[PDB]
Amino acid sequence: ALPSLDQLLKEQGADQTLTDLILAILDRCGKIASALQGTSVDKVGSVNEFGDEQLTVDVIAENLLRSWAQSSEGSAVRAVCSEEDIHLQECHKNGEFILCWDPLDGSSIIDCNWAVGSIVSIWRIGHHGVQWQGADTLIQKTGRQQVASLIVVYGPRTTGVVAVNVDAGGIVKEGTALDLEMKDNGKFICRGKPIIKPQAKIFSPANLRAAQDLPAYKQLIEFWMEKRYTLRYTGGLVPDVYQIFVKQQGVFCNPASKAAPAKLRMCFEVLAIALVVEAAGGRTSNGQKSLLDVAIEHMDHRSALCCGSADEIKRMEETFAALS
Amino acid sequence: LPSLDQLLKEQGADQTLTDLILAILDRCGKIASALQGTSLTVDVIAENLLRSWAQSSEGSAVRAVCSEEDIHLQECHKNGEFILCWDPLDGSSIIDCNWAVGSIVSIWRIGHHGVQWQGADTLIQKTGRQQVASLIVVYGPRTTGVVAVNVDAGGIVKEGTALDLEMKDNGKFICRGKPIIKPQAKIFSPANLRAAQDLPAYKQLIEFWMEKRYTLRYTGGLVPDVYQIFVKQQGVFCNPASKAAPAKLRMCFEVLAIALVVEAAGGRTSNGQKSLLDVAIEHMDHRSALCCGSADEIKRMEETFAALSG
Repeated sequence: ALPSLDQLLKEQGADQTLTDLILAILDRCGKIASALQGTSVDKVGSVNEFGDEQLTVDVIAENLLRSWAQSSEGSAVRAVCSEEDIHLQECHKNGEFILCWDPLDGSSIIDCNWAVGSIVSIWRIGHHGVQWQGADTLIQKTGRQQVASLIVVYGPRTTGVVAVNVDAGGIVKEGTALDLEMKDNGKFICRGKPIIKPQAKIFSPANLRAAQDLPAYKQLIEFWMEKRYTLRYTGGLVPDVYQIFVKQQGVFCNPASKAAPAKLRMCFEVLAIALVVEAAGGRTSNGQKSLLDVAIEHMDHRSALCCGSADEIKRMEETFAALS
Repeated sequence: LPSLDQLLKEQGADQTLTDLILAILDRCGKIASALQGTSLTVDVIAENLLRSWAQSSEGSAVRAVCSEEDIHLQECHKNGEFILCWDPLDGSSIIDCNWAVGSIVSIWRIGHHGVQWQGADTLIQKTGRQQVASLIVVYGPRTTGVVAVNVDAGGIVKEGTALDLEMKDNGKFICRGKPIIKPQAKIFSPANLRAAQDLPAYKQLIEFWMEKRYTLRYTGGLVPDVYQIFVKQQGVFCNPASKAAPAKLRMCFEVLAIALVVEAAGGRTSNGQKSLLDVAIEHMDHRSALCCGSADEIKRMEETFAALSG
């Protein structure tokens, strides 16, 4: 859409305060894009929970977002937390927003120079029943209580998706997700409003090993191959779901099995993704319900996530129910 | 740290080949910029950057060129030495998704490895062992690549001579290491997956990789899909041919260049029966299966394709 991103966000119901916050966050993501382009792969000397060597770029990315939140330019931010420190850290006593982010997602593929990304979940005190309660402010909240979310993909260019959720009843309307592109001067524009079609041609099977002790997942994967669906799976969560918006079709799956439990984080990855997906008319599921309606049990809460084309999310639930 | 100029010379390149590689890499730098500041489509912009350079006085060392867009060998400079065959911008089905994409360049040299100028048919019946060099470039958050030089008599590629590259100031690259692809793999990257549906051996190999919990990494972009093998120093990429899903990868523009860099890093390559460096070019549009990476998985693939042939 040719109108400015500022105008489009306001048309989606964001006030100037939320609009400015989103634009400021995107600007920090633009700075992460620059850091990635000029920083070599240099190990810090410590592996993450998956065993992936953390790089200097991960710390730089975290610091770019955290330093901004703590600065006077981030005065609207009450508190933040991240995958590297999951506990709320106060930034500004009079700020309104709580931010939960994954500063640089794709630790197993960043060295390969594959596309990676960032994820930001945005909550607002006094909105959707979210009141400041210190450290446990987000406990028992659901994704439907976020006021906005966004993902940013760092590839040959910088792109992303953002959605606003300001309806008092939490109604998320199809066609409210905004596809973004950063101009090389750092300014973001909106290229369109993606609508994820109910039918899919692409499949993206994450946590593939779970199929070995989860028959339903093994059978869905076999089915997708038998029907000649196109395989597209980079191992980076943000790029793997961003493709669904661009192609306006596709299914991403990351189910949980006894042997291969869910590793995706509710607060730093899943809830943000669920909002942008459902704003584009896609469906999400943990096998039972939408990821906008699953309460946060703890800040480290992990969850399965399947998302994308409605018919495939339904096929997944039906197949998991039938087998068995 | 040693310059790329120094490193290329260490691998056997003379100043002329060194300068050619640096010029090609510089043009790839400009393709990186085109991708960063553009939305003519970028694949057309990339083709034009390489073509215009080759045709200019700056490209005087280039005798002739051809590409995916125009596979016919076209003479640029009568006194040039090199023949270039390139894939300007590869990854058409994923570029819109802002996923990593790449370029591939195969380099031949008149008077070297028995390649003499024969006009349009200069490369007919030539094999990949007759290339003097090749390179791949990956456009992602950074711009990286791999280059190998093949200047020893007989064209028998030495392990540990591939140079992993990273761009700093636009168009200028440094070497980030000399990858050695281990014989054992953890990652599998199954291209042309639909071929498995009428190629039992491929289906069974994929099932095996899944059952043994190999890690799936498959972007759909040829260049990034093979580049990971160099970075991780392990992995297997497969793009086989079946009757219903034939080989689409082009020998002259994709396959031979990749085969040289992989073998220079100690990996193996195969079309199901032999190295892609030993398959004669039958036609400029010649297509071929390509499997490459960790030696043990290439061995597994060849043995399975034989046993489960149907």
